[PDB]
Amino acid sequence: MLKRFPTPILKVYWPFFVAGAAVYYGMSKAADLSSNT
Amino acid sequence: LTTFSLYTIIVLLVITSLYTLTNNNNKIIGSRWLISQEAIYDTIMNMTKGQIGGKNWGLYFPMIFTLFMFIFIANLISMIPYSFALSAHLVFIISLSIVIWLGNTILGLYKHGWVFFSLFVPAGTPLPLVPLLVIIETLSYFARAISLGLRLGSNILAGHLLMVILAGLTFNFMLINLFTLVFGFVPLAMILAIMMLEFAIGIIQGYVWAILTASYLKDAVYLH
Amino acid sequence: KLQFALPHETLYSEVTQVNLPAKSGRIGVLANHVPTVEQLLPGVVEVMEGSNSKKFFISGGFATVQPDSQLCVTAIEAPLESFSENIKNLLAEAKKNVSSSREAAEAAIQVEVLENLQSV
Amino acid sequence: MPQLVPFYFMNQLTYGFLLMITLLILFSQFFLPMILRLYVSRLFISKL
Amino acid sequence: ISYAAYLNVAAQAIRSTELQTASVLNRSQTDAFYTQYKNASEPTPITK
Amino acid sequence: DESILLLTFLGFTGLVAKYLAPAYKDFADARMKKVSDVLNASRNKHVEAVKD
Amino acid sequence: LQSTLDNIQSARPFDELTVDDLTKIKPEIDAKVEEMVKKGKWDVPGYKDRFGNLNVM
Amino acid sequence: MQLVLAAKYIGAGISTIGLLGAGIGIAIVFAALINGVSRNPSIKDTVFPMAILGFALSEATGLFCLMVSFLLLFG
Amino acid sequence: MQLVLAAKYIGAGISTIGLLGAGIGIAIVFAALINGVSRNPSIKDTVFPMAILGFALSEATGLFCLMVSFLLLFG
Amino acid sequence: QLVLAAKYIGAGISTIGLLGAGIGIAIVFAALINGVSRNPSIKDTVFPMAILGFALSEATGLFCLMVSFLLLFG
Amino acid sequence: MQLVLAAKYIGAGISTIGLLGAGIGIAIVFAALINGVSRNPSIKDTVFPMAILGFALSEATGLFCLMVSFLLLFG
Amino acid sequence: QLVLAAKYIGAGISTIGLLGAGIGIAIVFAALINGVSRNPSIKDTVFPMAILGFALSEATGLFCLMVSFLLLFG
Amino acid sequence: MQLVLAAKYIGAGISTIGLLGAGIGIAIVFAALINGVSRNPSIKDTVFPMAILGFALSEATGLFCLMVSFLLLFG
Repeated sequence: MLKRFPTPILKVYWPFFVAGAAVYYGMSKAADLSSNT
Repeated sequence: LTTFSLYTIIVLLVITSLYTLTNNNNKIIGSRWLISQEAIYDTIMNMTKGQIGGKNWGLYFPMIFTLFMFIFIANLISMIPYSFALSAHLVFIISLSIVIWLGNTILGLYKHGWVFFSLFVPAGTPLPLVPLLVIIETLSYFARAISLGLRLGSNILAGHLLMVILAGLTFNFMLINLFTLVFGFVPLAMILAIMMLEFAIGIIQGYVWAILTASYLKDAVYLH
Repeated sequence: KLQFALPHETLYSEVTQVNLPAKSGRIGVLANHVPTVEQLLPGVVEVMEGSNSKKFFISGGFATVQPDSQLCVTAIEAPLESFSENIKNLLAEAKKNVSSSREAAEAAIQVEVLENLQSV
Repeated sequence: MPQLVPFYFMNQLTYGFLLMITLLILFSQFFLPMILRLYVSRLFISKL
Repeated sequence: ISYAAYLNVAAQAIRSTELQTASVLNRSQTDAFYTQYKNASEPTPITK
Repeated sequence: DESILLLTFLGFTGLVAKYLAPAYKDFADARMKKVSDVLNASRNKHVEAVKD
Repeated sequence: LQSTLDNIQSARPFDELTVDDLTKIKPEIDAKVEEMVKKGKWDVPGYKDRFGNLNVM
Repeated sequence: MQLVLAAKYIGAGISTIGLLGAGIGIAIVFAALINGVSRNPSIKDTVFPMAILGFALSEATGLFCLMVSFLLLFG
Repeated sequence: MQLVLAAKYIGAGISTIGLLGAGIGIAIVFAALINGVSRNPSIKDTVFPMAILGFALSEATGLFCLMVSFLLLFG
Repeated sequence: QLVLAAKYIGAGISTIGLLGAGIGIAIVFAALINGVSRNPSIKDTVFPMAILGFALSEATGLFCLMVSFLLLFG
Repeated sequence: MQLVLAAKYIGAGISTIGLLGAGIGIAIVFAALINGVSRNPSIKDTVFPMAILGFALSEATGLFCLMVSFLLLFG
Repeated sequence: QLVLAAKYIGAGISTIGLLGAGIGIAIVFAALINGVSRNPSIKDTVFPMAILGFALSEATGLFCLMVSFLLLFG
Repeated sequence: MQLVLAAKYIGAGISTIGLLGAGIGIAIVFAALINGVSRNPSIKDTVFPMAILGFALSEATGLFCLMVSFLLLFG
């Protein structure tokens, strides 16, 4: 059934991915401030 | 055991089955289940060919499609009368929305320099009120940041919580004897009407998600 | 009770439903309806007497529900199925006509009529 | 509400983003071109 | 634009399906000339 | 509490089996036919050309 | 041409037929699909002008 | 606590006010249906599912108020 | 004691405000009916069921409101 | 006494509910006039509609009014 | 202290009033759609995206309001 | 404390202001749909202006909301 | 003291109510712009600057209200 067709969406979707890494770090710090429960 | 993690896996397993076990022999006439996934594909093909309609409409069609299917399936999973929060874990949906907003702002900046901010002067208008219309254009630009996530999150969470609260009341309603359950069908019918509605408001929210983040992407991709 | 007429013909006529595209949007008339005068625009029209339906493509005219339930329809020339590939050839001409240009209004109207026929 | 204040935010968010990325790649490379394959094949047969 | 000119053109445009008969074409084609007058002094007959 | 919620879901699936499973059968059927008719028509079409 | 009639006689696709057999006999199928996947397009015009377009909208 | 419990019951009543907007909303969708159908006749087959949808969506905003009301009232 | 009883009597009153909306709503559906039927008298036989549906639903928003009023009024 | 106070204040609040019905009645009568003035002869059908519309509009207010009385009197 | 908890639940009730406007708003967009469709039934496919946009955008202000309510209630 | 209670009350009252913006947005879109159904074709000119009008109607509501957060946190 | 500090915050909250009228207001001007332009196709050259004036003026009542809200909150 399935067939892999490469999608070079890496350079296309580069600003989306950049926001994700920043938020990964930022939600950690927000979590750290709340985990001092 | 992390319930949220387990139901995210369950969503993944549902989606794999929809293009495999749904499909039955790579039919050229179309498998009965797989006919659904033709129609969804086409009404979103013609929607994002409509909405952004570039030469890269389809280049952002997978992104708009996995936001469709994620919300479409996770608003079946959240509808099970014995299942745990996903979208009602608001933090995943709102975080994802803010991420998409930041990835739009960055895309607009990347593609159109610092004259990306020329987007926020809306129209030719008298020069003494040109700066005002930048302040309350930029304000509206990151209102899209939280609006997109919070719309879906609130609807799914509130619906399930409403049903559960009415179910709990009907527990104490049925703790008044069966003669009250002569003419006592109406609160059950109210939860039923809501149960029909909660799938609906999730697919409508999924469509609203995917049409609005095509419109925002129209703004971000096409400067004016 | 319909009165549908044209100069050369007094086509069809009682007439149960008439469905019209007018400067009032689209209107359906069944029995007594309010006595109005409406400018008929170029139209795709269905006329039903019972469930039997006669289908007309219409050049615009005037429509008037009369206070006596006489639906006076006056038109110039028309059926939609008799009228209907040469319309695609005429479409190329009208686009060309818009290219050159009262001539502007003519060419614009031709494009409008072409669209309207193309709809059915 | 306790359900909207865990501290397991990053635990959740990691597994959550793993499901998203999986579906994105999965759609984009696998399942989307297989639907378009049906379309193009149907048209190629339609032509033939 | 003028209403009766609008309807006229619409009828004329309608005189162009492929099955069309001469009488239709004649009902929406005329080569007449309106002999413009004044007062006596008559501006020349211009094609209607 | 949650058994009431299951009664509502059970009612929901009852409505679905009345209306939707035959409707979706009809929908699926409709598409299956349309695709098939185009395909079999096209097969006929080239055969005419062969004979010509 | 007799053989051509015979070849249509011995196969009349009309229910199913794997798209893999169609790819194997016409790798152009997979080529056009791939070029579309690469372009960021998903319109097949004849699947719209001689097949439906399944949209409620 | 007598104050806090009283505050719940008062706050519940306040949320109940919101229902007025939804009530008017339902009528507005149906008013459009009646006007449109009276004009055209025949449009109704397409339009009737849309009219139900319009009622439901207006109602849904109402239900969000209703869950806050019930959260205080019952809960 | 006094606090709970007070909260009930105040909260009931507050709830009653929501009910006004449904009253206006009902009138809007009926208005559309009259105007519509004026425009085409023979649309009436189809439209009268539809109208009653719109009325009932507008009223229904009122029923839920009034229930909450009585729950606060009479426990 | 706080409980008695709550009754009299509470009664006032409930009185607000009636306003919607008063408006409602006006809207029905306005529609009657619009329909009648446009058609003339729709009237014989429309007259039972108008009375009905009055009654239903009034009724929602009436529910408010009885709640006002119940709190007022006790 | 009791005052704080009281204020949380009272404040929750108060905020909920803001939602009513959006509930009317949704209905208004659908009313326009219904009238537009009856006056031209072929407008629908271009209009359907704009209609959905209007539903969401109208709703959004109400959900911001509701979120403040949830900040008080849950928070 | 009374001050802590007071910020919770003040935040609640400010939130109601959003109501007007929600109505506002619907009024722009209603006119958009009506205009386009009249013309079949006004939309191209109208749509940029309409998005401006929506934004502005919404913006007023956001002023209410921003006061709510300034109260609640501050 | 505590009551006065409270009254500053509370007074600000109450003040914020006036803004709602401007929210509706800007929209009525833009709606009329759309309606006018849909009637003429061509009123717009006069009407667009005229409409921007109408927006600015309608917005202003909300802004006066907002100013008072800030004076109460911060002051």
